Amino acid sequence: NMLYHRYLKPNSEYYKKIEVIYELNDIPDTYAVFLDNESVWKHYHVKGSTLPEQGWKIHVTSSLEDSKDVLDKVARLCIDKKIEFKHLKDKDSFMKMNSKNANRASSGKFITIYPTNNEVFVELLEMISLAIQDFKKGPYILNDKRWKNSNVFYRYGGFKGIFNEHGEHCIRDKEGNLIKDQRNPFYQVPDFVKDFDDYLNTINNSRLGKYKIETALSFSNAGGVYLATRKKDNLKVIIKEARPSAGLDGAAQDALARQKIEYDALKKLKDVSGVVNLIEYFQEWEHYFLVEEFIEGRDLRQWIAQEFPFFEDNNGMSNHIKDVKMILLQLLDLIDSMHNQGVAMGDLQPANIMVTEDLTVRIIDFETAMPVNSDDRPAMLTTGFVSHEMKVSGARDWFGFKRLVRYLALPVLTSEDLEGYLQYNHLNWIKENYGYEFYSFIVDLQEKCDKRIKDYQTFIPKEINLNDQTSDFNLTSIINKLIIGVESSLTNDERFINGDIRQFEMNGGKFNFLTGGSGAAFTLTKNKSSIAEVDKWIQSVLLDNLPLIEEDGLFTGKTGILALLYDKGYKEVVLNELKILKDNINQTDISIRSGLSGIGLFVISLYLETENKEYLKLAKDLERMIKLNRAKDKQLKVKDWMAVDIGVIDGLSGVSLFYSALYSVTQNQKYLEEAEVLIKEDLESTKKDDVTGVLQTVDNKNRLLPYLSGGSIGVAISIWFLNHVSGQDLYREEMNSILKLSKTRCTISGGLFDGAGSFLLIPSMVKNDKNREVILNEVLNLLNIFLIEKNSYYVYPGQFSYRLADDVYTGSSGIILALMGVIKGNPLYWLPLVNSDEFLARTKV
Amino acid sequence: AMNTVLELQKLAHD
Repeated sequence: NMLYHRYLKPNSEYYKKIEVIYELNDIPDTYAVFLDNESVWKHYHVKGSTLPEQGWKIHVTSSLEDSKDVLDKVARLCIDKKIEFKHLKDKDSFMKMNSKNANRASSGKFITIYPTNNEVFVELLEMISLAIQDFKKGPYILNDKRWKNSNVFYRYGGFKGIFNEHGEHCIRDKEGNLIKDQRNPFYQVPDFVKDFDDYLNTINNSRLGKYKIETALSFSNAGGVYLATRKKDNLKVIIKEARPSAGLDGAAQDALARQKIEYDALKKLKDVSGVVNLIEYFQEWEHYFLVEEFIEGRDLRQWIAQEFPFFEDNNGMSNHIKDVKMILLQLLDLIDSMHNQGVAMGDLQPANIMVTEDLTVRIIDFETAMPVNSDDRPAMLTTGFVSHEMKVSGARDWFGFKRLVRYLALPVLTSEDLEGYLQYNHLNWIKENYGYEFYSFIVDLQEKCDKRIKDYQTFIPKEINLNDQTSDFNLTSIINKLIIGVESSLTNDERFINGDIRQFEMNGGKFNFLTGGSGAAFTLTKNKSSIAEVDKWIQSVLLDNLPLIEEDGLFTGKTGILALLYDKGYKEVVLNELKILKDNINQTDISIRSGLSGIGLFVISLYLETENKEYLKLAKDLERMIKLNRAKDKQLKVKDWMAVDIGVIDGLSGVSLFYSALYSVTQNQKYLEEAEVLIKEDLESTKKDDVTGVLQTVDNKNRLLPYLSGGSIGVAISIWFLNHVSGQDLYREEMNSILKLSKTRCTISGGLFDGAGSFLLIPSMVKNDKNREVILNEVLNLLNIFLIEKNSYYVYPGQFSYRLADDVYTGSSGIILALMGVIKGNPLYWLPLVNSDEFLARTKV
Repeated sequence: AMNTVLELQKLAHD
């Protein structure tokens, strides 16, 4: 999710890879020097010799500057000893592996060393500590054991590739001959080489009982944060660990700086009782613990989540108005207070501000604190509350408040790339739902900040004119203008369109229906638009790439694409591809998104189109695989960080779609009961709200979810479809409680799967025409928060509205499909099925 | 000493 930062190429309206060397030569022979597919590592390879099926490996840790020497020093005591090693290929690589938000299990590992075996191991330990004795002690590797007092670390693990089906990394044991690889924040020795480990344990040569330490709040490569309780009191407090040379930021600052800068600037700000005050500070162990004054309550984000009203509750937004009044009024002086110390709050956003059960406001976390008037580029930028045209420290602090002013009124993230367009959208929304009163409060407070910025630097903003943006409630009007938008933003690269970051981050994401070109290609074909562009792209990109997409997934892989190809007349190609699917794999993934259910759904839809019984036989075989997989365990493993194991996309609700569909074509009642059951098991994990009348799902992580991906809207689609195939009206009461989500006021994001776009599906399920209109009209209000007028047409913001996207997952294609569903009264139209314009009629009872 | 400081990294969550 933090990956979005990586895709903010400046001066683009789309998510695009931010482009950015550890040199060295005097390279001997059969020293083959290569990179990878596109990894961090640079392999220095010798000769040709089986390096063990696993073994004892050495990691050298280094710090950023030394690094250049640390490589030259170790590389020679490796080149001259003709040893095999890899190092992080460049500065960007070092940053990412050591940054504040790198994985703990992998950080610090700068150079990896592979000794032939245990003697040269227990001897490179020696000959390497020595060459790097005069070098600043770098980040500690938490997965490894430290050797003596050095930057040299060791662990037992794999030297190349060892995977257990889908089960992470491994190392071939003996009887089991697999043993998965424990990459963890501690040192987790195997067992079959326990012998050699203890050997090394004897050749390797009350200040925190002060407090009890129960829970951990958060971790992070910089350190941790704990739920403490100092006896001599019972004063619950918050302790901030700081591992030196660890969690690097973008300024070359380590997790030491941001504790003695959350010191130099926590000091000056001791004289303000909004701000946080410290307990002590000390160099306990090699680390550091700056104990913090504990503050009960919730962060603003958590308050918004639980207290901001989402249900259209007819009178009572004023409740929230006074609250935004209580809070923001203070904060406005609390920032005034701070500024007479000469010190900038650095990173102002709803995470770093707290709120009790009586609306008391305090600013925590001071890793970013700077000198007002100074323009050193800030440490961590929080996109959505900053802009890269503020030059001076102080200005930036106030701009954070500015953006945050509106945020509390309408909590919808935006970035300084899209805020130009969406300011119009949100202000008009606020005016419409709060009154001119609250609108005015906002405008001024935001002109106030404009003052306190003009104090610091040249900053003439552009002015109002809300009338320049108006809502569109005509479905056909929206479709057409979103289409033109897509037609107006064809890349002419392999992707066909700009989509989510999963385009670059995930297997097949440039091509597949979910974020790839197939999804826009498909949608353009539905509106009979851009035919030659679609053909060009199919002809010169897609076909060539098809045989190379590894996944069979409906959204993630080949099957979605095959739907497009078949509907475009490429029967032969689908035909050949199906010949290969029948065997391809019967995986353990049953999801609609990427598993056997989504594949089986496609297969059924192809059977309907072709009337060829081979495909029915294939659908039945897939069922048998799903059934068994369902038996393997009542759990779902996950891949995509936004996935959850409930609902129509990644949950059992989606598995039910397959069963319904298979029902429609077999007439076998057994499948119908499996469908009902799979729904049922999902309904069990819903939470009906007593206050407001709405059913949402409930995830493991104790989120309440409305959306198509993970939430109740999806569940409803599965019910609607069961009913459609069987002729029943099951779960009518839970169905009604889900459609009540129509009254939702806002969502953080806009998209089909994870945002406002989900709600569009609600109307396609309502059987009444008469309540369809009220409902349609409500969800269009939601959508108009996100619709962007641009030239003559519309474009659509991707996730978190930081950048535009045209894809199915987040972008305009997802929305176009949803709006066409409404028209057609088809809540399944976002599915990439063969001739999906006949599908409903062909599956109807 | 470092049996605690490192054992902390091991501690509770949700």
